Amino acid sequence: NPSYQQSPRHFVPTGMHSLALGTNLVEPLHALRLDAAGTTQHPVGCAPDED
Amino acid sequence: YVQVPLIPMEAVSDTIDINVYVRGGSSFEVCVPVQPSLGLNWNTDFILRNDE
Amino acid sequence: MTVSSIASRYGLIRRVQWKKDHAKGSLLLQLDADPFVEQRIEGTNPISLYWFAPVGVVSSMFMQWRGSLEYRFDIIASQFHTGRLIVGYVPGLTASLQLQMDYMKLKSSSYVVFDLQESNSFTFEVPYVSYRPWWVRKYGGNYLPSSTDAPSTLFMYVQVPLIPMEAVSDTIDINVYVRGGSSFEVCVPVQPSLGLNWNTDFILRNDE
Amino acid sequence: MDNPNPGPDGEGEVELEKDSNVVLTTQRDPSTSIPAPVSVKWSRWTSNDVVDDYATITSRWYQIAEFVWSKDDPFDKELARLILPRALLSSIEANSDAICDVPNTIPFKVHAYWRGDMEVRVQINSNKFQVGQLQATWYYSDHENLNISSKRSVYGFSQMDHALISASASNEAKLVIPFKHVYPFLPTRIVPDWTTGILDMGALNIRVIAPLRMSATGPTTCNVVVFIKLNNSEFTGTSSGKFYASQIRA
Amino acid sequence: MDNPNPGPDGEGEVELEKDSNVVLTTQRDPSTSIPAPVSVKWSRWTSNDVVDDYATITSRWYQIAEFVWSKDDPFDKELARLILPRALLSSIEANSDAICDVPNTIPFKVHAYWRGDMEVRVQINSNKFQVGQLQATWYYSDHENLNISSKRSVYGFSQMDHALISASASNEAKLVIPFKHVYPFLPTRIVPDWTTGILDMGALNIRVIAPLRMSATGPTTCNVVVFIKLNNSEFTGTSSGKFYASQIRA
Amino acid sequence: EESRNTTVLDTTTTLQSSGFGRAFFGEAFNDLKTLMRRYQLYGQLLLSVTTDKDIDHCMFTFPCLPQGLALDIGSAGSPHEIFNRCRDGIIPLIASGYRFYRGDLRYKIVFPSNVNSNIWVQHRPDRRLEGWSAAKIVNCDAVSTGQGVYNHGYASHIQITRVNNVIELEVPFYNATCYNYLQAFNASSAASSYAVSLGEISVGFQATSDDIASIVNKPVTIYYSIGDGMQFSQWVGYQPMMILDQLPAPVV
Amino acid sequence: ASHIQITRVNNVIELEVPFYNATCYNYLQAFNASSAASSYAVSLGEISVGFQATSDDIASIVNKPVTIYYSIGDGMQFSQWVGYQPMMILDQLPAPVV
Repeated sequence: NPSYQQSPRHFVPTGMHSLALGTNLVEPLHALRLDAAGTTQHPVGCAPDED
Repeated sequence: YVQVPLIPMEAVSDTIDINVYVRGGSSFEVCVPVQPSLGLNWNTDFILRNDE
Repeated sequence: MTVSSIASRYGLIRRVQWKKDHAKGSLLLQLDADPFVEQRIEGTNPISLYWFAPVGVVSSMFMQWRGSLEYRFDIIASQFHTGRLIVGYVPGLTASLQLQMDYMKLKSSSYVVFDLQESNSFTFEVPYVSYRPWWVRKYGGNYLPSSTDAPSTLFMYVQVPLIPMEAVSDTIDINVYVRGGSSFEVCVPVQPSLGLNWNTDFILRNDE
Repeated sequence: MDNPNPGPDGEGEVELEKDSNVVLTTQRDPSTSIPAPVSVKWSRWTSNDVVDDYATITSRWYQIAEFVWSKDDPFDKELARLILPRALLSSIEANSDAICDVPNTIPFKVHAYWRGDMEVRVQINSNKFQVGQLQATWYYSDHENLNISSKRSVYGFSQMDHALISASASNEAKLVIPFKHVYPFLPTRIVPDWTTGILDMGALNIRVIAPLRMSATGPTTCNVVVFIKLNNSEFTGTSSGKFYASQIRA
Repeated sequence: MDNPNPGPDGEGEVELEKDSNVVLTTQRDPSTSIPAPVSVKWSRWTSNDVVDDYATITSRWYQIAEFVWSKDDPFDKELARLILPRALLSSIEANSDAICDVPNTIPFKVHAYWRGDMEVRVQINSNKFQVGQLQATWYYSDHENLNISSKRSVYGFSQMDHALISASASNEAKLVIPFKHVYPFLPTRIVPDWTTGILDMGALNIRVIAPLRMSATGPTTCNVVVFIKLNNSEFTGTSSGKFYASQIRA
Repeated sequence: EESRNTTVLDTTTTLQSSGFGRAFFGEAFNDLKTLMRRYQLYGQLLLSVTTDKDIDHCMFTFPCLPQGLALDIGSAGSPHEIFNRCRDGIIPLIASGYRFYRGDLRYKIVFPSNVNSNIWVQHRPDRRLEGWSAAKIVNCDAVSTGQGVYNHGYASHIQITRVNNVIELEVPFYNATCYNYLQAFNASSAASSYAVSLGEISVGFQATSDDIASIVNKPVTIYYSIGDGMQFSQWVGYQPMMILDQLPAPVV
Repeated sequence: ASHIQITRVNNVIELEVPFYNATCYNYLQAFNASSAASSYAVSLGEISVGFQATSDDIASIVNKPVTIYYSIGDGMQFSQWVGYQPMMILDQLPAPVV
């Protein structure tokens, strides 16, 4: 046990992430998935034809 | 079904038991974890909540 | 500050009166083979204080222990006392089998026969034989279950009785010291089974 | 292929299994079932006493069960719930003599603790015309479980690995049982921290999956004999034989 | 030379003799006497059974005799005629329990024949002021001789090699007895061609050469304890323990 | 033999393996150890104060084991509807199929939010489990032994309810065994009871008897997962199951 | 040296009380104060905790528990080995008989 005696951070709380922002922004969440790196996947016949 | 009926000899029995075992095959796989449809027999007590 | 440096210190735990008129099978001690070897003070307090070896106090803060103990027997004699005594070790005696012992049942287990002629001190290193890699503490907190007796018992009989000369005394004191051996070790830190004598006041909470 | 030429010597090949001074032969290939890999020795961790396996006497085979399996036994039917480190001793005490009378079990009389593997051969002597099937299943620590009284059926022991003893083939059931108990040693006698349930690693239990079937004049009975070897053993805690008490009769 | 500095630890050096789990110590150097060179194994010639020495249990020491040697015992006086492969068993049966209760002697209960050497330590606990002397002598096959009843004196056993146990020095008597019987194995039980005189290799007998001498207020008694090791053994002929009968009481 | 396979009379072609849902859902479900680390409701209790509690007095206790507690449906009038209706969950449904375990457990006890008082949590590995009866959450009565109080040397943690009313734990494998028992437990041997639960966690409030009234009949829910060291060892087949959607509906 | 814990943020203040004695080391058994300067060498100091409440908010403070903990903080070095005193065994203490 080294004692950490340096001064700690000094923030602002906010209750919620941004509702407005949607592009360049890693949005943290609580996934109801079982894998933390899991993302829904699109196989060769489930492919998105329309951008 | 029974394609050709059983032809036992007169010294062996007329009846035969057939055991049927189930295994998930080499290609068997399950995915989404949900509430189990089964419960244990460790406590089989169940309480009916009738409103009477 | 280190368990293997506190437990590696002999603490006096027993004073044994070995006389001339002891026969060739008389029991001198039957103390247990755990670090919680006991010497009670004959005091007038309502709660009795107790002496422990340092291996017992440092082993009382831990749930489990294992390893060899080391008993040093100092047979305080001149070079004109001749005697001989078994210090044996029975692995696995429950309390119902604690009686019906003699030195002949002791010789079937591990034992050590010591010749008191000139050198008058020896260290019997008590083996650790159990079914369990560790061993749960004897006393525990103030909680009457989880109170597990010792893995095994240490005995000390009189193999050949004492033959003193007519100029030396008929009686001999034997001091018995306990040390955690080279293989002694304790693991899980739980509530100590011991309290200090610095405040021996105790308040009974009866509901009357 | 397929050239039957029996003689006075018989037809097939006989395989052996030799131990110290016990050779027991089977015509048929065994249906081996090994519930766990082979156990490590583990006297380093909990024993300073002199430890030695008595492999010239303990690794012999010894009959611990024989029972008639008639056709009157129904489908879901126990035939023998053998508690195998106990059943080696309780079979001897069922022979109305002490443990020290048999070469296989004299270190149980002396030593206090035991850890070792167990070979089990559940041999059958059924006719070729009889039809039926046993299973021999090893359950680790039966009596440390309370819902095993509902598990104890042929549907529940078919899920774990087990041997099958068909009465047509007169099959033999090899069964290699390594030591997996909670504690790495089983005491042979009343030890300070447990007195009840001594030397209980688990239960070999032999249910019926198909009962015996035959004609009206067919051979009704069928004898089954169980042998046990105690091969990779070790005994520790040399103690007096007067602290060993007799096993519970069961 | 000659610098006495005793302490709390005592003065002299203590020598040990460790076996399986038995360590027994002597302050004094032994008076070893070895009547024959060490015997060869000899299971090749007369045994096809599985032969194994149980050296983790049989090579332990075990007390087989203790006796008070008073000054009332005269000059030509037997103190113990121990028949040593028997006395290891008859001491246990003199402790009012069976042979299978002791770790040293369980293969005598099982096996039929025995060949091995025997270590004997005849330890004494006399005072330094007592004056007297024993001799411990091994005679091969005492009871197969009929004029030994006249040989059995201190003049006759001083001629063969023997140990001397002086009561002044509190001396210890090591005694290495290899196997020399007529037949290369001693049966532990009643065997088809001899029933009488079982497991009798010979007699350790402990006569008195000088009685105890002392003052009027000196220590009268003197305890002597005999230990036996069974080191280079081998047991053959695995048999039932129910054919082993108890030894003759003697 | 069990998994022998004499004559595979295969009519099938090759089926494309999805990787246990890796190809479709972006995640594999083959390893059942990582499904066991989803938190399951362990217990559920209403805080019932019986006698006048001191600051040291433990509010409730529970033996800590992956087998699931002795399942409390509840009283015949008021049943706990999850353990009545949704029998046993997942972790003792998988641990029902094994015999031994060696590993740790996690707990994440969730406290009521009406209370504010500081909460201590003891892990007590000394405690033996005397049978499957009273292998459950024990609302503690008046103190007779050291079971009923805060103790010194045992590993503890104090959650401040005012900051966050959830304490998250990692209960280590402090047994002297190779591995512990995993089915239901009848306590045959006297030392076998040292080898079922990892220990015995006791949760207690530091409130006096004036703040003890806001604590009364508030729910405390406990969770658990198996914490990355858990290794269930010996394969033992499952017992008779009960099918849940055949349980009777509460007829009006 | 002081510190002010805000109870509204978190009601626990965590400290590190330094060795500010003019000694080589301090006494560690129970202490009878023979010498008058020996009493400067037992405790590290004397911590005082106080609330900033007036006498109207002092009524919510009354008979609320305050529990203190301690550990030894990585610089603690107990020096001279002295054997233990007579201990008392805890599970021999009497049970509160109903």
